[PDB]
Amino acid sequence: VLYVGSKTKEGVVHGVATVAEKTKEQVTNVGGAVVTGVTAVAQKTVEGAGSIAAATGFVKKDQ
Amino acid sequence: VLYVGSKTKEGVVHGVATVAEKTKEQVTNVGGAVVTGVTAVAQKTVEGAGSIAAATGFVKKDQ
Amino acid sequence: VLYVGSKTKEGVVHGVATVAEKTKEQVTNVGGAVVTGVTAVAQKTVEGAGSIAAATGFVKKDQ
Amino acid sequence: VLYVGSKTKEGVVHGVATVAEKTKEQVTNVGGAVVTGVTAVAQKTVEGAGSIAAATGFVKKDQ
Amino acid sequence: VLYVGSKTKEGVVHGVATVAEKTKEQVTNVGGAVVTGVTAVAQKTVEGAGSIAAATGFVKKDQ
Amino acid sequence: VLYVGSKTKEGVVHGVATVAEKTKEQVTNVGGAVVTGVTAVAQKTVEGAGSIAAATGFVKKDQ
Amino acid sequence: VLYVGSKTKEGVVHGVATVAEKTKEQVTNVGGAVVTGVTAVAQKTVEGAGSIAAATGFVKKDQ
Amino acid sequence: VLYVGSKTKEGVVHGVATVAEKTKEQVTNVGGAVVTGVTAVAQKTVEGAGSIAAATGFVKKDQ
Amino acid sequence: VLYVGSKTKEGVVHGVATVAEKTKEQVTNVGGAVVTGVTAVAQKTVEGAGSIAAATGFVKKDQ
Amino acid sequence: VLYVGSKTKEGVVHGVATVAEKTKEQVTNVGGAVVTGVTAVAQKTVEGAGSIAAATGFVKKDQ
Amino acid sequence: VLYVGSKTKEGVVHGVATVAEKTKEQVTNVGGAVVTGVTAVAQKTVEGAGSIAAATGFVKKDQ
Amino acid sequence: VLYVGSKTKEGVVHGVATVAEKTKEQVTNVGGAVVTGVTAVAQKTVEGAGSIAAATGFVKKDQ
Repeated sequence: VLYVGSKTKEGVVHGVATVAEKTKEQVTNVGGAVVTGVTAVAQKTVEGAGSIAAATGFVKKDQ
Repeated sequence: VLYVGSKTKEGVVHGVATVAEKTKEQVTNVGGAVVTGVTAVAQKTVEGAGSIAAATGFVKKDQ
Repeated sequence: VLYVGSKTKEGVVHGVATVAEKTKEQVTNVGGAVVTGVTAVAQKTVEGAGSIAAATGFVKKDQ
Repeated sequence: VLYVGSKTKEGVVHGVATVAEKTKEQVTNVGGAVVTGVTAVAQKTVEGAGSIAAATGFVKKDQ
Repeated sequence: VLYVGSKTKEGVVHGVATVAEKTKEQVTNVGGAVVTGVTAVAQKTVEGAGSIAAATGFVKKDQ
Repeated sequence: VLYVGSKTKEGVVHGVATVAEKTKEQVTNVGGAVVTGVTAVAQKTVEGAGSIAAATGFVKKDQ
Repeated sequence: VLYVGSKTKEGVVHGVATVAEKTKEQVTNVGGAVVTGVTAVAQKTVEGAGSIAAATGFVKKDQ
Repeated sequence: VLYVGSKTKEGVVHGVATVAEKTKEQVTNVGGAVVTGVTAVAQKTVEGAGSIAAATGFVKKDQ
Repeated sequence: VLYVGSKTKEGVVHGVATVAEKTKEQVTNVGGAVVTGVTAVAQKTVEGAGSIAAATGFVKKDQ
Repeated sequence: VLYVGSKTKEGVVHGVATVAEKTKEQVTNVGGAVVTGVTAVAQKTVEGAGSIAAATGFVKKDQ
Repeated sequence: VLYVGSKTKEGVVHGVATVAEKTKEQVTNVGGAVVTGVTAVAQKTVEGAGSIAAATGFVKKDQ
Repeated sequence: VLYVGSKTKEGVVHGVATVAEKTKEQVTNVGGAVVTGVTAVAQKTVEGAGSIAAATGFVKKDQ
């Protein structure tokens, strides 16, 4: 009768409606990174890092 | 009868309606990183970092 | 009667409706990386990193 | 009566409807990597990294 | 009565409907790698890495 | 009455309907690798890496 | 160049989002007529009568 | 160049999102007529009568 | 160049998303007529009457 | 160049997504007539009457 | 160059996705007539009457 | 160059996806007539009446 995990609900998306009417959508980049329009996204992570809609232009490194 | 996790609900999105009417949407970048329009996004993270809509132009490093 | 995992529901997406009417969608990049429009995406990760809609333009490395 | 895994439901997508009416969709890149439009994607990972909609333009390495 | 795996359901996609009406879809790249339109994709991975819709333009290596 | 694997269901896709009406679909690349349109794909992997819809343009190696 | 009907837009509903969270909805009548909850309703009528959400309990007639 | 019907748009519904979460919905009538919950309804009528969500309990007639 | 019907769009429904999560829906009537939940309904009528969601309990007639 | 019917679009439904999760749906009537849940219904009628979701309990007639 | 029927599109349904998850659906009537769940229905009628989802319990007649 | 029927498209259904997961569906009537679940139905009628999903319990007649 310990009930450590008796009911959990974590990282959950439910019941989403979405309408997008777009007469002209233009995404043109140079040298860069564009993220457009994610919907109903739901992750869980135990012991780690999570970047859902991430966008980097440059990543460098030295000694 | 300890009930450590008797009911949890954490990091949850539910019941979302969204309408977007866009006659012209133009996203044109150079050298950079644009994040546009995330919806109904729900993560959980145990022992880590989470940047949902992140955008960097430059990341460098030295000794 | 320990009930360690009596009921879990984690990293779940359910019940999503999506309508997209797009008369012209143009994604033309040079040198870069564009992520467009993910929907109803749900992962779980134990001991690791998860970037769902990630986009990088440059990744470098030195000593 | 330990019930370690009595009921789990993790990394699950269910009940998704999607309509996309696109009169013209043009994705033309040079040198780069474009990810367009994933839907109803659901992974699980034990001890590893998962990038669902990832896109890189350049990956380098040195000593 | 240990019940280690009494009921699990993990990495599952069920009940997806998708309609795509596309009068003209053109994907022409040079030097690069484009991923378009995956649907109802569901993997599981024990002790490994899984990138479902991944796209790289360049992968290099040095000493 | 140990029940280590009493019921598992992992990496499963079931109940998918998909309609695609495409008046003109043109995928012409040079030097690169395009993945278009996978549907109802479900793998499992014990002790290994799985990239379902992967696409690389260049893979190199040095000492 | 008369332009009798150059542009009309009449009886039009567009761009509506609605969320209803109802823990208990009970409609029990005797002898009568209940109309509950219409949304995004738009008619036009030339030479006639239109009652959109109408409800009558009794209608009689004599000589 | 008379342009009697150059552009008309009449009796039109477009771009509607609706979410309804109802834990218990009970409609039990005797002798009567209940209309519940119409959505995105759009008619046109030339020379006639239109009652979209109508509900009558009794209709009688005499000489 | 008369253009009597140059462009008409009348009685049209387009772009509707709807999510209904109902844990218990009970409709039990005696002697009567219940209409529940129509969606995305669009008629046109030239020279006649149109009742889309109509419900009558009794209809009588005499001399 | 009269153009009586140059472009008409009338009585049309297009682009509808619908998700219904119903744990228990019970419709039990006596003596009556229940209409439940029509979706994406679109008729046209020239010189006549159209009742799309109609429901009557009693219809009588005399001299 | 009269163009009486140059382009018509009337009574048309196109692009519909529908998901219905129903754990228990019970329709038990006595003496009556129940219509449940029509989808993507589109008729045209010239000189006549059309009742798509109609339901009557009693129809009588006298002199 | 009269073009009476230059292009017509009337009474047409195209591009429909439908998923129905039903753990228990029970339709048991006495004395009556139940219509359940028609999909993608499209008729045309010139000079006549069309009732697509019709259901009557009793039809009588007198002098």
